[PDB]
Amino acid sequence: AAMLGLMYVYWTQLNMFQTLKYLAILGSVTFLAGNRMLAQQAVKRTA
Amino acid sequence: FGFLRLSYEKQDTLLKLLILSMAAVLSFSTRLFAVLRFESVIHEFDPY
Amino acid sequence: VRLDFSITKDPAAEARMKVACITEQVLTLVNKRIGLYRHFDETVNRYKQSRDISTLNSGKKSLETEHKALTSEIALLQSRLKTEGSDLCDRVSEMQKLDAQVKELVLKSAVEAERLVAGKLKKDTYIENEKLISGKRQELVTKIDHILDAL
Amino acid sequence: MELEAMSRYTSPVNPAVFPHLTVVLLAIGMFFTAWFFVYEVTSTKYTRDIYKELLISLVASLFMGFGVLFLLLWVGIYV
Amino acid sequence: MITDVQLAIFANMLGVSLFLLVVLYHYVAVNNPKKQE
Amino acid sequence: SMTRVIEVSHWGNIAVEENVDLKHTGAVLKGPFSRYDYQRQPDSGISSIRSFKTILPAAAQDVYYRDEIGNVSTSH
Ligand SMILES: *[C@@H]1O[C@H](CO)[C@@H](O[C@@H]2O[C@H](CO)[C@@H](O[C@@H]3O[C@H](CO[C@H]4O[C@H](CO[C@H]5O[C@H](CO)[C@@H](O)[C@H](O)[C@@H]5O)[C@@H](O)[C@H](O[C@H]5O[C@H](CO)[C@@H](O)[C@H](O)[C@@H]5O)[C@@H]4O)[C@@H](O)[C@H](O[C@H]4O[C@H](CO)[C@@H](O)[C@H](O)[C@@H]4O[C@H]4O[C@H](CO)[C@@H](O)[C@H](O)[C@@H]4O)[C@@H]3O)[C@H](O)[C@H]2NC(C)=O)[C@H](O)[C@H]1NC(C)=O
Repeated sequence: AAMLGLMYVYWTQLNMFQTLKYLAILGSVTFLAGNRMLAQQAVKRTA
Repeated sequence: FGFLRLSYEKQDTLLKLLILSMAAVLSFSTRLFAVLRFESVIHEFDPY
Repeated sequence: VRLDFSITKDPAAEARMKVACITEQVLTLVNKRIGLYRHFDETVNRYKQSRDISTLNSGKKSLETEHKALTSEIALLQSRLKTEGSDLCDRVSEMQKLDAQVKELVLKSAVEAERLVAGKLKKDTYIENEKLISGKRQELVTKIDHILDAL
Repeated sequence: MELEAMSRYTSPVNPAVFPHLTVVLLAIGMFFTAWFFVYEVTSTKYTRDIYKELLISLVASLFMGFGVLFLLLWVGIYV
Repeated sequence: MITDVQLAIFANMLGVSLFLLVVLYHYVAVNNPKKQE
Repeated sequence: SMTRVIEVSHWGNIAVEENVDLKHTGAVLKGPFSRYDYQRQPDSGISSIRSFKTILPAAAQDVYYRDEIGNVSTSH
């Protein structure tokens, strides 16, 4: 949700370079959470 | 028999790395003929 | 290399990787078994030069003590290989069957050397009898090598 | 403390030495580096040991890193 | 600095060796039993 | 103007680079410059300066002569 929210903030204030710098950190945390969550869901589905 | 005792998977990977590594070296090196023979300058009209 | 961001595992790949890890371990052990025969052969040469039976006896007991441990370990790993359904499990037992033939042939060489030192066996006869035992032993090793490649 | 009263200095490593050192050091570094990569790719989860990997990597880095410095001096880009 | 004559000989040598090695790779690859397994 | 840069390195070498800006302060040339006349006649442009010689250190090595736009091959 935060990554989608960041788009609006870019619209009003940030530039291209700033938006990417924040986006990289936010994407990394989201990816790690997604990978752990998906593995748990996969085990439940396959049970 | 030293080469034979190595597993085939080792042999294929080792040859693969050696062939590709050399090819990269040749690709870069062959393009230096102009820089050695002449001064290190920009060539042609468009590149400027 | 250590990190893997996987979601769904593949059992077939994991087991296949496991068997390979066992397979190399089996290969090392059998190579040691061949090495043990090499030391025993050297012991036979030492026995002939010195004519001291005690040196050979200690070497023999070491061979059947270390080798038996290797065979038991090979069977134990083979049990795991059979558990995985690997087709090789029969082959490793087959190699052990050949290995027993090599082991007895090595024993036959040892007794022949003992007779030669004692004078029960003539040197002229000994050369041919040793040649036959070594030649069949080499052929058994040749069979083992091909099946080892088959692994 | 004047030039005539005092001594003179030169690099301990003489210029003629530099070509030999660069070749020898780089070759040793290359051999270990190739060994490290081949071992890593061939090795698997159950076949890899951290201790062996660290020893090879450290040795390779040391030999090549010094070799590079001699190469820079031999080329003439003095630090 | 290396002269152009040295560079030309160097280029020829590496290329010839590399191609031969690729031929050798073909030899082992077919010769490989596990490739047919 | 001239800028003299001296760099001393502990590896047995000191490198010196001098940037030189040169202007001819003689009487200003008037009218067109004839290349054909200049080559053909010795007297043409007698005031003009063709070359000058610099006395460098005896130990100087790897001497290089260049300009902003590249090397100059005319120096002997
Ligand atoms: C990037 O730019 C740099 C800088 O420009 C380039 O490097 C430079 O390249 C030039 C190319 O010419 C090199 O020039 C060399 O200069 C020396 C010095 O020349 C002066 O001294 C000479 C010494 O003569 C003494 O003795 C005679 C009697 O024998 C007396 O008369 C003299 O007074 C001296 O005591 C002298 O001969 C020269 O005179 C010549 O020039 C003047 C005008 O300058 C004329 O009036 C004279 O009549 C005469 O023409 C001069 O005063 C020369 O010695 C070199 O000559 C050799 O090399 C020439 C080719 O470069 C060649 O034509 C000559 O025959 C001679 O050949 C040499 O090598 C041959 C083998 O190849 C031998 O057979 C031969 O015996 C001899 O050894 C030369 O002209 C610069 O040195 C060089 N500069 C630096 C800093 O390196 C660089 O290449 C560029 N890079 C590019 C373009 O990629």
